Amino acid sequence: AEQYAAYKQKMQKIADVRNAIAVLGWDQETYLPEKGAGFRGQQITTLSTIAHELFTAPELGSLLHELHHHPELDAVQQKNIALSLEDYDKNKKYPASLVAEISEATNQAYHAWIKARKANDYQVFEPALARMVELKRKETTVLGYEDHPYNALLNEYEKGANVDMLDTIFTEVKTALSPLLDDIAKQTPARRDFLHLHFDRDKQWQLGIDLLRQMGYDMSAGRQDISEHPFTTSFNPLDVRVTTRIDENDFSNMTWSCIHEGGHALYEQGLPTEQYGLPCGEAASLGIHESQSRLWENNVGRSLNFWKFQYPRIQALFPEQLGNVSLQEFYKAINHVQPSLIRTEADEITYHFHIMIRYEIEKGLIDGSISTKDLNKTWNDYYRQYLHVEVPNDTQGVLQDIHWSHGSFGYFPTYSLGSFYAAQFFTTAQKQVPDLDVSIASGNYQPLLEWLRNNIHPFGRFYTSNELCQKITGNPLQFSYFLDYAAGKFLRG
Repeated sequence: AEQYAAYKQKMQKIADVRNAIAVLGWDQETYLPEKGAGFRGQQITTLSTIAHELFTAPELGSLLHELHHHPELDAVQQKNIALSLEDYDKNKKYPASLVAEISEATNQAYHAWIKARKANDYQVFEPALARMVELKRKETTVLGYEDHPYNALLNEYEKGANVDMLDTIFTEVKTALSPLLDDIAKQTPARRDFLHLHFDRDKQWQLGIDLLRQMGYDMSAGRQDISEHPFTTSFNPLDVRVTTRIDENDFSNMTWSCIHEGGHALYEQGLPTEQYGLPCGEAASLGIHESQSRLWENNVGRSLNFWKFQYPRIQALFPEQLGNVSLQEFYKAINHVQPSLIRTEADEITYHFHIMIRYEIEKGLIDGSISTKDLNKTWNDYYRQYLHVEVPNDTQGVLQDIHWSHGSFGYFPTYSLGSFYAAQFFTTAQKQVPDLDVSIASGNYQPLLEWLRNNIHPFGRFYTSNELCQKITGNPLQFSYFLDYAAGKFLRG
């Protein structure tokens, strides 16, 4: 037990540094004075270097290798050791020259992306992106893979993800959601401009706080602040902070941002404090985290049952805006589906075409079948073919998303995975929790939070996303769940 305690001590020290970094980044987004930005960046970099030194330390590797041969340890301890050894060895695969090259190319891509957006011309970004793609292919060979090099990068951002699995899912997205979009486009346009009336900022703020409280967010172990882009950050399970943004002329923004972040935050508040710093105390994956945000935002937060209780309350809050708007009109308006250009603004149906396009492009960039030369034309053709929209300039097209300039290849699919897990989990909860829908329609979200806290939150990384989904639902991830949820909301009135 002495050796396992030394492992825990080392990991908890690393986690202390990483959470200090999180505090500095949270303040950077919320309260940092403008002229302090440079020193704040320097301070984050210094701490990041220290954390990395600690997690690559030879003594930690020797300890992990010793603990791998301890059959005495319990299931959680053994899983912690195994996952931490995987995390540790990943770094040891990379040659130092490749690490330095990736860092230099990421800096160059950051600067080139900024100036490309400001010139509104992808060709400004193109050389940096070509360099990035070359280095990413080298990285696939360093990481190793089977069947397709892109699998090495997919696996980085979602353990287990691969081209076979994702090709199947996205073929289903195409073949099932394209007809659904054709059906939606023939529908009569819905009233909706009431969402762009004036919604008092202080009333919106308190509404979001109230909704988070009702969801189960522990505001003695968290808090909300304003930031430019809503996010959730945890410094430990007892200090999980969310941000939101308020548009006084667009009610669609804050309320659903708050519910979305609430879903992340409830997960983080449910991870065990005794596993702080260890794999079984961390969220299972980006896809599972996204399933929590989407399950609350959409499967709950856009559902008629949720609004049967919440709508009269928000009408009372905003009677000049909503007092002559019916529950059905409001429900239809908050579920407006429309092919559009910007992924971050897309409704929950068309969103997945955005992801599919990025997936196909990344898959071609990494296998060599798609070049970065004239990538804007490729992008625009994909958008016209699948979403029936005509990209008017590059900032509305290939330059919209920052991920590639950060070197984040294999990241985009996790957004869709999150949505599809959310549907599979929520439908399963509706089966397994007897009075779930009635409870939701009566304003009680505790049975749902309890189900999540028994089935997902406390396990950390103990189960992979696949094992988790199979254990809870009796099935691997199946797009059919999302389809039935979406068709049920969009196709029969």
